[PDB]
Amino acid sequence: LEYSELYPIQNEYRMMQSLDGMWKFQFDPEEIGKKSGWENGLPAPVSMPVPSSFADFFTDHKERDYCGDFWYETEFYLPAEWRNKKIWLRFGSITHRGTVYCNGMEITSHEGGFLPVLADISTVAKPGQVNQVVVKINNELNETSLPCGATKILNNGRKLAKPYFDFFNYSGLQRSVWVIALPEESVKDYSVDYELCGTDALVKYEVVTTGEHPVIVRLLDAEGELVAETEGKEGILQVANARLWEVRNAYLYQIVILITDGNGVLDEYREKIGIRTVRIEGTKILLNDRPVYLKGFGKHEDFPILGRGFHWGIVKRDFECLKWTNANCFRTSHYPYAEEWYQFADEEGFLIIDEVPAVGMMTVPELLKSHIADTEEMITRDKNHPSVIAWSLFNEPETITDYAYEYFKEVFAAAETYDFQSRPMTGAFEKNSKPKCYPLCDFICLNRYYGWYISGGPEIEEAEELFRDEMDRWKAKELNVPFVFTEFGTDTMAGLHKLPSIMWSEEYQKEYLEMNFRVFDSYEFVQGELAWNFADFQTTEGIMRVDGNHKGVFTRDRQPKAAAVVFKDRWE
Amino acid sequence: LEYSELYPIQNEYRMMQSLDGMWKFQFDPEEIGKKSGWENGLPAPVSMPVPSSFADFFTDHKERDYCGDFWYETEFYLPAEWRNKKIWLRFGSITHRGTVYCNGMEITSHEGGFLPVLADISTVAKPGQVNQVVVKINNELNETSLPCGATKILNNGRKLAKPYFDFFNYSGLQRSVWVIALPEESVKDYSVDYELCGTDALVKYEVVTTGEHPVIVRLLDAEGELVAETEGKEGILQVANARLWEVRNAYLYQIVILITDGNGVLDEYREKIGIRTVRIEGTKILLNDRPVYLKGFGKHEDFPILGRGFHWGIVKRDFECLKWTNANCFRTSHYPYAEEWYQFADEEGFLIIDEVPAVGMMLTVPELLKSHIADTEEMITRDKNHPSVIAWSLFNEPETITDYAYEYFKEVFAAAETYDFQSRPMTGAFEKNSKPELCKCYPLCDFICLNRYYGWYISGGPEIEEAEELFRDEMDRWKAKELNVPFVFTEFGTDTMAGLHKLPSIMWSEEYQKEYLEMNFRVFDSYEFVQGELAWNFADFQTTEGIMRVDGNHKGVFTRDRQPKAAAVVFKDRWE
Ligand SMILES: O=C(O)[C@H]1O[C@@H](O)[C@H](O)[C@@H](O)[C@@H]1O
Ligand SMILES: O=C(O)[C@H]1O[C@@H](O)[C@H](O)[C@@H](O)[C@@H]1O
Repeated sequence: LEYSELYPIQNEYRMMQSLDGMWKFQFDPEEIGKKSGWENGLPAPVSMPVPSSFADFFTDHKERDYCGDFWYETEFYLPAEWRNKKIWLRFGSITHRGTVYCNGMEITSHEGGFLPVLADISTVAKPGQVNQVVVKINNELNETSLPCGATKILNNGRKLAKPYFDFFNYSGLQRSVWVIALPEESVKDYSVDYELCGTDALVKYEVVTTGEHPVIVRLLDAEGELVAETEGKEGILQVANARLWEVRNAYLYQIVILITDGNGVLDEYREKIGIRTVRIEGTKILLNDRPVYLKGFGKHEDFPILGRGFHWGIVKRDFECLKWTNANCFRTSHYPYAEEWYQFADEEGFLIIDEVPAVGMMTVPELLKSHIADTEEMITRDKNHPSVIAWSLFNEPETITDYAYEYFKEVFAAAETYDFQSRPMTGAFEKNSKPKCYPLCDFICLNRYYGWYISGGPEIEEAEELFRDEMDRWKAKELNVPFVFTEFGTDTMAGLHKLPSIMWSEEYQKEYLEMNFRVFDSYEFVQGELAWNFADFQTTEGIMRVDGNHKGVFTRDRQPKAAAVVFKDRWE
Repeated sequence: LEYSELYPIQNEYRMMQSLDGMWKFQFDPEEIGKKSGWENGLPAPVSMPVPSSFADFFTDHKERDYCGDFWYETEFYLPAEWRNKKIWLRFGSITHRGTVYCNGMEITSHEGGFLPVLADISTVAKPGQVNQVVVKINNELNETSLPCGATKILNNGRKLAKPYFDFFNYSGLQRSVWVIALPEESVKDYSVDYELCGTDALVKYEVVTTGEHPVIVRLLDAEGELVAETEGKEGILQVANARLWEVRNAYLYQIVILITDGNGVLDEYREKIGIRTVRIEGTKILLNDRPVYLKGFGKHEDFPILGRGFHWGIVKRDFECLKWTNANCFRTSHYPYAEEWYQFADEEGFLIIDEVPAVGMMLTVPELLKSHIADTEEMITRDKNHPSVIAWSLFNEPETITDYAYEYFKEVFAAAETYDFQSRPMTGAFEKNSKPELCKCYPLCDFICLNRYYGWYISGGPEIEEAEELFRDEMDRWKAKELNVPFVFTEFGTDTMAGLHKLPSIMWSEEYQKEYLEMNFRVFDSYEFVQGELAWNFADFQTTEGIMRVDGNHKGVFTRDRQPKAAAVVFKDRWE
């Protein structure tokens, strides 16, 4: 990559300044902004919070449902002391695609709405003055970028997003924005990989910098004491009596990467990491050489009013709820999340399956290029989190064809080359993939709705029989790999009670889950269960979605339905 | 004040760095933190978002309901270039009271949970190094600080807050936190006041600095063009063809205050202001010499999970809802809000009644008065230069029928008048016990605000026809007093459970909310001196648990998520 994915920090060498707050904002239905000079300032803006999705602020349909080009602007004072630094704008994300301008000059463009965008403004920045940033954003969906969909044009020219996926097309500047300053020679990337040797551990590393000066790498324990030190852009740190990062029992070391010259340090990057190994062995998922059974949820970045807007408060509430259920895992369905989710998982000892936005899939070569780019960016961003134990490279694509296999072979090969740890890779399969892609997977993830979309309600005993039929077929294949159910659930309206239960009632959600557990527990090779979904979340409106998706175990406001205690008791 | 209330800005002379994020946090039930070195770092912290209220993150009762001492900590890197500046920690608020430590040193303490706390760390700050801030906070309620209440001790030593007010005792670091650097001689305060002269306007000003060097004051229009310039710490800016700040049609100039040192500048402060006048004339409220009728709501700082935690997203949604109802006003019931609420009201042309947290007051009175006056001074000093702020509310439903009460509020109002350069209208909200011929305090008020619940707490439901008669009987009594002042209803409403429908209506149904409002409007419109209506409440909000509160207060016209009940349209159509 032509930029660093490293999370920004502040020290003697690196500065950061938050651009979060109220930005200027303007819709551009006629696509006239660039030919009207909007990159020099918006002519009739309204105010827009950053970070946030723009949609749910407005009180009118057309602004909520806006699809097309729209623009952000803000101004910021740059300290004079940032002169002679490399100065970058860093967006947590820009959803879905955009072009970044600074002081009227085009800096960079990015396609993909759920990973950082870095814009080098070194040559146009004005230290000791007010500076301007303007972003042209587009939120249309197509079949050559992720996540896939279409754009419908109403007769009057108005655009409407048509997702091929079951979540609302939130967009805008949904994550934090910084302006940062780096030394002229800086740490650009690093990778760690772990080996356990009795009570000791090895931390294998590589460092990439923007120069040729020597690198020193130090490892500090949780109290800031030096436990290992070596020299070179590649090396091994030896840790005596290592304190391993364990499930729901984290321990974090701090890696410190220094660039030096003859007169001292040029750059210092530091980050918390956790010493842990992940391996698949037969039908077992091994964490630090011991089997672990995954227990948890698919989530979303979704909250009232803010949409997918990042807030630490949502992180905190959601993790308190996760711990209360006795969960140990979540999947970032269906896109990489804000970096802070992973930082916090590291602290709390949660396991993450990190998922690229490969949802709604079927121009194929262009789509593959986008898919691989998102994969590279995700892995480069997230590889050094101890919480990230697996990559999910798709959710319910087509998989019953020869070509599809060639496509995913390239995606998996790309993931392998970018992950220094070569950790387990997978993807979630829909039922259409009836018992050549699953061999690419290190473990198999199944999304199943036996008892909801298949033989629901009065037919639930038939659903159980059908479910067992399918699992008996998988069993007979004797693949000797772990199976994880990455989705299962029922739409459930809080307060809808019925005796006997009906589809959509709280009681049915409980009975459905009990049935699924009976099936899961009947097969040795099942090694995880992630319920769909942690919480009710927004979707496109329609005849099958009653104010979004209600398969949450929690409400959107993060309160438990009856079924929540079912998970709590089972996972205890 | 021993510090500046001015909102922090960043330029060549002033620096700022946000401390918002995940802080360290620890409860201190045994009150041993200061005995055990916690001011140098918490021994077993958990993570806590800032800004936010702490209560609603947890999944257990005892942490949610925690009452007593609790601590926050974070670390930050201070740029070497800040050396020998005046360096301050600035908390949007610390709820309710607290002591700020920096690098192990006690810096300042503050009582009052809804206004900025400034801590001067100039002598202990470590430029070019990592620094530590630790805050000891307490959220107990008592009768010598605002808002008033009690603290109950359960059998086992556990404390429980017992408010004398109808909102949940949210607390913590609920607003943004900054570390800032100021020049050694700086602009500490300024005040503006306006006079309209035909098509022109005068901006009268005063500037307070921490030194004796010359001051220059400039006014820029919305395009940044210079329209006026004057010299001195006191003066008048003459604005030709002034573009007035109008209700729901804002225009903002930028005031620029410079301290100069002959061949250079020592400090610069800039802030957006709006040229507007507000007066009471007979029974009318005049904005820029024209009558305005107030239309809107009492609000709260309240939102799912975040509690009172500040977020621009809540501001944006709430103002879009306000505009959709055709409102022009809200009251900051029952405490000053985060500064950003006023900044945005300035931009959107909304009128604000700014309210000090004087609720629950019904030998400790002398201390209470001191606290009340202090909060009043801080509120007015912080908020006076917002064009949106057109009135101060100095109480909500205290005792008012005794002579002691009159003497108490005389001193509060006198303090408020001393601190407001504009001498804009001062008021307070009266509950019904302050009967027309019993009340002693209304003469202090520039206009009178009434909270009334005829049709809810009095003769509700089947008796609503009686409620209306009782309401007219009281207003007839006020009318006969011929006070020649405007009356504003600052509260009226019914608890309403979204989705509860009944024909015929019942108390708590959406239909009854509509009928109650219609009855109230008929009464309002029968009296010429009524000059405003602020409904209680904009949105459902959290309260203490109890048999009278079904997951908080449901008198919202909007749900807590910010979606309209049936009655929202009633307001929209009437206020159009
Ligand atoms: O229909 C559903 O609830 C779900 O169906 C699954 O196939 C998708 O993976 C998921 O994102 C949907 O929300
Ligand atoms: O009972 C109520 O709903 C309200 O009563 C009024 O007296 C209070 O001023 C207000 O804060 C309460 O919420």
